[PDB]
Amino acid sequence: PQKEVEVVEIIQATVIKQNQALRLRARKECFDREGKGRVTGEEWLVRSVGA
Amino acid sequence: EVLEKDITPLQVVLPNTALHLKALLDFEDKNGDKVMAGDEWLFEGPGTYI
Repeated sequence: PQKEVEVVEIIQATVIKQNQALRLRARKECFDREGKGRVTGEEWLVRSVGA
Repeated sequence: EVLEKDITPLQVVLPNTALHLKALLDFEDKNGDKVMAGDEWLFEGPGTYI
């Protein structure tokens, strides 16, 4: 724990079972796991199983 | 020397927001091109203004 950094929140990885997917909404212009540029508010879907 | 405005945190801007920076009095910026007495420009996204 440093003085120049702050823990905004603890984020528990969301479990994605098979035949399920997560709807992710980007809060800012950015990239994603695969490498697709996501603009603010553009909801996309991730189908990777696991956590 | 009187403390006009007391101790305060800095002004940080969110990635998807901007600041309406309006010059109150005539002055020259660090790059030094020109500024009117009442020009308005937009401080951009993620960063921190002085």
